[PDB]
Parts: sequence; C-alpha cells; structure tokens
Amino acid sequence: XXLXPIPE
Amino acid sequence: GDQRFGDLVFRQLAPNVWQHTSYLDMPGFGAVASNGLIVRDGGRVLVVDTAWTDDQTAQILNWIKQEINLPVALAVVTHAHQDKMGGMDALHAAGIATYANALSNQLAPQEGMVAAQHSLTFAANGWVEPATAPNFGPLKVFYPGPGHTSDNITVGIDGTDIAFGGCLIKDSKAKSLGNLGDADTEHYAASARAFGAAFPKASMIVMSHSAPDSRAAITHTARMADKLR
Ligand SMILES: [Zn+2]
Ligand SMILES: [Zn+2]
Ligand SMILES: [Zn+2]
Repeated sequence: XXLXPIPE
Repeated sequence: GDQRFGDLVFRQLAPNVWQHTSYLDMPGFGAVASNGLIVRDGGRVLVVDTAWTDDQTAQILNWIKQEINLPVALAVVTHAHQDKMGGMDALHAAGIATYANALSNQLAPQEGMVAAQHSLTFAANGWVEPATAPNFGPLKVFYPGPGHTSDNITVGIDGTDIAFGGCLIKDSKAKSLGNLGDADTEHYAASARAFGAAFPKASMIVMSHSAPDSRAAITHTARMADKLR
C-alpha cells in the first residue's frame, strides 16, 4: 500500500 | 520532552522548532512512526511534511493553534509517499499554501497522493530556485539527488543545528536501508553525502522513522548505500 517503509 | 495531543507526539528541538510524530498501526507489523517539522518564524508557522492521514494532519493544525497560536503560512512535503503527503487535503481545507518538488507533484497521482498547490525546481547543484520558494524564511530546501525516491528533498533550518533528511537518512544504529523497492541504489550513497555537504553545521539530523540523531546517521546511511553500488 506504499505505507512508507512498509511496501504493502 | 515529548507532549502528547490526541494520537500525535510533539518534541521541542529548538526555541522555535518542534518535531511532529504520527503513527499508523498496521495489523501484525505494529505502529509505524513518521516525523515532520513545525517551525515558528516570527508571526507565522511553517510545516515540513504531513502526517499519515488527513485526520492526523488536522490534529497537527489544532496543536499549533493551541500551543503556538500563529497562522500556518505554508507547508513543504519531502516526497510523494503517504507518510509525507497523506494529509494534503487537510492543509488545503485549512487554506495552507503547499509546496513540493515538481517531480513529487508529477508522481503524486500514480502514488495515490493529492499534489501540492506549488512546484519547487532545483539548480544542477541541488539548491532550490528561490523564485519557486518565496518567503520560506529559515527553510533552506535542498534536492540531494535520487535515493529513497527520485523526488526526495531535504530541509535545513537556518540559525539552528537542525537539518531534516526525511526518509533519505536512516539512524546511525540502523541494520539496513530497509525496503529498496522504489530506491535509486546507484545514486543513494552520493545523495546521502550531498545532504551532508549542503548543511555542514547541522549537528542534529531529524529523519522520518527514527529519533533525531548525530551526523553519524548521514555517514552510516552513505556507507550502507556504498555496499549497493
Ligand atoms: Zn518514509
Ligand atoms: Zn517514502
Ligand atoms: Zn511507489
């Protein structure tokens, strides 16, 4: 999801 | 030193500078902190980056209203990701003038972000064209080159020990550069070093996902990036 460091 | 205000934290870093922190609870992964800056410059406030969401960004404006009670002249956002640009509608609803790297504004739709109202452009040396950043007061905006993203920008606060690396810089104790998905692994190391050279007097390095650190965060980040190229 493009949640900064979290790629999902 | 931390002050809590709804779901947000504010830490005073200088007489006229605060770090804002917002969190996104992700199931299993846990809460993820994102940091920005609030700057008091005479009779107005300047914001660097939004929170993850419109609601969280509205709470930043409420806190400023409560603790500083000056109008927010402008906000600058440091790239087209949710942690930095998630709250653009909340700044707009408040009639706040928003600035981003032209490329951030260009990438925004693909990234699911609302574009800033104004575009920043940069000289070949990385320094912002002053005509695109009118009345930025102590905000010295520098494009260090591609790294975390192609559009990542950085901000020094003139007359302080503070420079803001955003998501480009990791803390001096970081085990890795995290996810290398949207990253320029070739130019990252040089971009980290350019940030360093742009703000040589900055002894406090503020970043998106770690507590404020020493210049060791710049050299560590650059040395991790060296092992990619
Ligand atoms: Zn980030
Ligand atoms: Zn990012
Ligand atoms: Zn992306």
